[PDB]
Amino acid sequence: AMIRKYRYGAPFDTEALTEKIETAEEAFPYGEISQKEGFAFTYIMDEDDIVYGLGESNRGINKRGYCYISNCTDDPIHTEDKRSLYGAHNFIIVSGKTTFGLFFDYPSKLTFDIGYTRMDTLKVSCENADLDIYVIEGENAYDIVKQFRRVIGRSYIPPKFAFGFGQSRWGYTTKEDFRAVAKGYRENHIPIDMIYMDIDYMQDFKDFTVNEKNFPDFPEFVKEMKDQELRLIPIIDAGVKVEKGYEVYEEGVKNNYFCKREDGSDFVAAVWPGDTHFPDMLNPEARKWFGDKYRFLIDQGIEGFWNAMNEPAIFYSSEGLAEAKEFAGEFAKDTEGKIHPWAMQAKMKDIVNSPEDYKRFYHNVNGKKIRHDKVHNLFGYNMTRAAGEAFERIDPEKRFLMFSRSSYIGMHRYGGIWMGDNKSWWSHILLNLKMLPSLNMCGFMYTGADLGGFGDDTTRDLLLRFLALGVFTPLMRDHAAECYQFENIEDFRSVINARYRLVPYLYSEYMKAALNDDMYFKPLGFVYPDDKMAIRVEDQLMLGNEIMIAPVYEQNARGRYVYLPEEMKFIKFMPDGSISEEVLEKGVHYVDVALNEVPLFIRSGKCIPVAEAAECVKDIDTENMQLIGYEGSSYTLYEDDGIHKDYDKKENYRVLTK
Amino acid sequence: AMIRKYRYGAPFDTEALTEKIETAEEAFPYGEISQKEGFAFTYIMDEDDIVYGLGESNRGINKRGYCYISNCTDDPIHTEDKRSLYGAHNFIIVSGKTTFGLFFDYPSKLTFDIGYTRMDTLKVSCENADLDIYVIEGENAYDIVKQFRRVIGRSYIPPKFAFGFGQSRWGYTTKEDFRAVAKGYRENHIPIDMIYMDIDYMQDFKDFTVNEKNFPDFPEFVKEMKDQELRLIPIIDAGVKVEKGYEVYEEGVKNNYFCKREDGSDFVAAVWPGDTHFPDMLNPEARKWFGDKYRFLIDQGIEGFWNAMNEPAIFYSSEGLAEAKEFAGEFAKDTEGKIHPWAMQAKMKDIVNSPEDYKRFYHNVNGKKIRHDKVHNLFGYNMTRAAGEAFERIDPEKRFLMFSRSSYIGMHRYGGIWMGDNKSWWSHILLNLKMLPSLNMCGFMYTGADLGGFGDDTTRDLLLRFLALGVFTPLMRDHAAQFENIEDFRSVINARYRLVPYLYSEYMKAALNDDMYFKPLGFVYPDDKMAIRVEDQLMLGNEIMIAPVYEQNARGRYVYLPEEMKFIKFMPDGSISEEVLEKGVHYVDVALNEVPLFIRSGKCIPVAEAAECVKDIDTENMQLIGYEGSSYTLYEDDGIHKDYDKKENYRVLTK
Repeated sequence: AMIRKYRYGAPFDTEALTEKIETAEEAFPYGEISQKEGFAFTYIMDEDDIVYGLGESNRGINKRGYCYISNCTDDPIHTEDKRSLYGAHNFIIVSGKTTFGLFFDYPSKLTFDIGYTRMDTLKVSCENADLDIYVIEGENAYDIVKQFRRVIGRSYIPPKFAFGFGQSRWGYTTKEDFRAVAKGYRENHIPIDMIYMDIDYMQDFKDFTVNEKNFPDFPEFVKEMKDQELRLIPIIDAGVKVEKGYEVYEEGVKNNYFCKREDGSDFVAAVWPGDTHFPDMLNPEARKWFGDKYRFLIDQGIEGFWNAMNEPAIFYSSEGLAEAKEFAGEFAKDTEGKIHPWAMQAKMKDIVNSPEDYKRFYHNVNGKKIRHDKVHNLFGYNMTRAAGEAFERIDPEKRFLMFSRSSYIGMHRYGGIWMGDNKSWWSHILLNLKMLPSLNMCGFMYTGADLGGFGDDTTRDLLLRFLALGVFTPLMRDHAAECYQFENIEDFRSVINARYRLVPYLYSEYMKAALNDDMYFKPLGFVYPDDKMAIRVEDQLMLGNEIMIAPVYEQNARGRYVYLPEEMKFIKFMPDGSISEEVLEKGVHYVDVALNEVPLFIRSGKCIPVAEAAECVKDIDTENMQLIGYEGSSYTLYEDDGIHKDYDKKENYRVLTK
Repeated sequence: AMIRKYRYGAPFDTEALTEKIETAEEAFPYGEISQKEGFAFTYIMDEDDIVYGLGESNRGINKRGYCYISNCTDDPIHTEDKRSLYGAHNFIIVSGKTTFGLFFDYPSKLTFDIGYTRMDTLKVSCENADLDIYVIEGENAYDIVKQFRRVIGRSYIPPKFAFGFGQSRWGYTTKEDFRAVAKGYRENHIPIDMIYMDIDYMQDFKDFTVNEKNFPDFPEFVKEMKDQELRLIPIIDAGVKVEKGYEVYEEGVKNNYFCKREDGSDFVAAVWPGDTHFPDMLNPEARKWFGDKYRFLIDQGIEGFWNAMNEPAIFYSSEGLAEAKEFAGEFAKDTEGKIHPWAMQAKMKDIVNSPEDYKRFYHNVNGKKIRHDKVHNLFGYNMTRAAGEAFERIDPEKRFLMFSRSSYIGMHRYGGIWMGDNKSWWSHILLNLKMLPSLNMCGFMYTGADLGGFGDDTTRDLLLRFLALGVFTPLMRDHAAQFENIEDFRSVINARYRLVPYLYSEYMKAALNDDMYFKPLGFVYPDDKMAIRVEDQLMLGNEIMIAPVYEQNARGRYVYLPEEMKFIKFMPDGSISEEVLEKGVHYVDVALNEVPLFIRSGKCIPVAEAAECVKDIDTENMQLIGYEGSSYTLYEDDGIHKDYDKKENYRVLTK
């Protein structure tokens, strides 16, 4: 009925959809198809149309006016003109006079030209006609989203402590390092629940090993942190150090579980341990094997993991180094002057994340050898899928905090996503704002962002406004790839206290959203669809059905412009400890927000619950909460033990009335 | 008692300011000075303090919360993290309770840590304690600016044709290309006045030559273009090609006009020609010899020039090239994996615009041999000085278009400044927006910006906004390194010409008054606590305020009106929409091909009819938009010469 599936060629099953829709046999109902140059789709948009989605992808919530290319890559520099971020979320709503949604179930290089070559023209293409095209009717954009949400399955749900706050640096290497963070926060009284561990804890960066020199009794140290409510969340990477003696290597080579070269040799890429191998994350039997190895950490009392470099990030193949060194040879000996620097420098960038490497290894998918580039956008998803499915087999009752980098629709069921990295800019505060609804639409709701940072290119004031946004993002971490190493820490504790008074509500909204296949964040145009101003707004988000966030994202700003499409109450989490309220009429306002003040808006006839600031998710008292909002309203607070897969019950639901 | 200079060590003479100020002998008034390591000045600033200044530098009108190093550099990428752009404009003003401006006259690397390390702390340090620090006192920040403007000497003025539109493409080579552009604009009646020639117009990139093959009768072709009111504005690079029998190479080598190595021989840098030398621009005689060279073109019909790669940019030195080749051949023989591919890649970056190479050559300042690094930030300035002084020595009564990349305060008296990288970002409309007040504080009034472009990445919408901004900027040009619905491009270029006479009058009034074109809102309305923080809007003249749209697919934008104002829009049909708005916050619809501006309580402005070149503009009978009963004093002159100080030049108009 409401969704149809138009199939071309022999599509590779991506297990995106948990609903098996059958192959509709009529002509494609929107625009022209052309298989002239591979495969192409061509909708002519009405001037008034808004394009929604593509999950994690550049630019605005309304995507018109630029190209975007589904292809999972590691740029570290996320500039206004890059075509490919980390995820490949192939789902867009054309919302205007004529309205529909289109998931493009394709695992390779998909190019979306949304009014870039020609401003009324929408053109999606790819090199091969082997893909499924799901077409989704609807009353409006939101409705189309909640349809798609139903068929991609339920979105992954995190343990409650994952809604706590989290610290990390890419440099912490000893017991002494982590201990400082602890001392740091706990002594100065800054709420925290998780500390992140980065590659340096690993035995020469080997996967599933801990440093035996700085961590001789690691499970004992894990207790020492857990005892203070400080769950360590270690990193895991796609590459496996080639090393004689090392088990994970030896088993992966013995048993044919690595991605191979065409002749059959285990392929070598080069990462943090240098010479790596990759798990063939599309061989179910290798997926199982890898997933199962996390048991080595879980057993030491680890309750959470994150995946990085699952693009897969390659620094250089064994092949690319050999041509590189050739060309440097030829360059060093040229005296006639015909190999200029820029071409030597260009071959250097060429060997990084090389399109020519991704055609040099293969996945063994139940009988078939399939060259990676054909299934490139599937590796991170399947790596994340290998972990989640191992959590079910290893401890089925308990939820683990899992979140990865590279992504694909279908992944949303096994962990979250962290929105990106590597420079500390103000434009990112807003770049990360506009990614959320799109991530929501494609089922990624447990997301959050990171402030890379060329040195300490991270100024006190950036960090505050940044944390101000994070307060609302289900994932909220500080990871320098501290609050207590600045001036006026009382300013940080305030922003972080605000997080913890909202943990009971934000969880309730996340849990409710996930269980019902609905949206945690929404653009304004989902909630106020018949207001032509509202629909064009790009820097304020609706969360659940109760509130509206408009973070400050300008440097040195002392407050920002807002439009309210209905009466709202203007709340400010104050440093002093109090909560200011002010009733604002529908429309255009300027609102004074201070670096140390965390802002939000309660809608007319609504209320949220607000706890007393606490120092960890365990010690939050969710009994006698104060009800902020409007003087009649009632709110439905979802709340569980927060550790187990136990969601359907009636004890969770509880109706609070202001 | 209004300005003081404090001298430390033995400060190089940079010819920044035209006024002599006597060395002061009392204490340093603000913060602390320290010679402990190099030189350092440290100020603890109030929570409310706004900091203005630094002309062409990063981020906002308020500098606070970041770091800025004056080190004229050529970076393709201009992201928020960059510390060095192209200018070395070392003027700052603290605007709070206590209020005072500083000019740090020092010619080398000068780091402004303006609340980046600690929020309360403004620290300004440098490596050799040999500099003048000028303190300007004053009531508002604005007076402190109007005072700095007096002592740095009057700004450059371009001929009036500069106030039209310019089109350009790097890669134009042949007559046929140019002819096309002429035809394009002229048959489709889009207004234009200048067609830029990038380095492809030369003969194997040789400074001061023309491609004898592509242009056999050059002055006749310059004449072809000028008869369509189209001045050619050719480019000139700092580097002079190394070539046997090359006329400017020959002269340069003989009588010792290039920068030399320490070993005593002429220093070699690779640029577009490959192996070049650098005219020693701090040496007064090479400046005369070099500047006089412009005569070549000026004698063919050319009436404006533009200088680039004048930091000076170095792709690599002969020394670098050898040390890199050295490293590769090792990388090439490594198997033990000790030389990593990122060391290789990193070594290749470093030999471009290299620190080591900037101290590899020297200058001959009147017989003293200074090492370039000690004065890096003046090179630009002086190359630009050389052509403008030459100009005075050819025809002191004719203005020549002149603009440069690099600069140091002082250059503002000689030409203007153009900003832009090779990228087309929405973020750059606001970046350039923010940049203009600050350049106007440092004398640089004739500035404009570029969508220097990643080539294909300029959409119709981004371009149409960029120009809508460029309408107001004195340099308006479309130089990308044909796009659909030409009828929207022309509407915007019309809005420009209709405003050319006001824009020009309000410009001339400023130039001659040691005053400001673009002012920040905090400068016109210093007691509005709200105004002093607006950054995305500007106060052109004393009549209007610009506030352009810089967000994609936006169909309007917020504004703050510090007082009551007329909301003027320049409609494509050619009409002008008009609406009164009260003091306070406002959303306003601005469609893609719409050009907006606000006119102030009891002010009005002159609006000409549509024209195609600046020459054919009916200024004698113009309409007045604005408020009934108000008066605008209009400046006009012949636009070509230096008959400024005349009272017939002004004419009061009344709406």
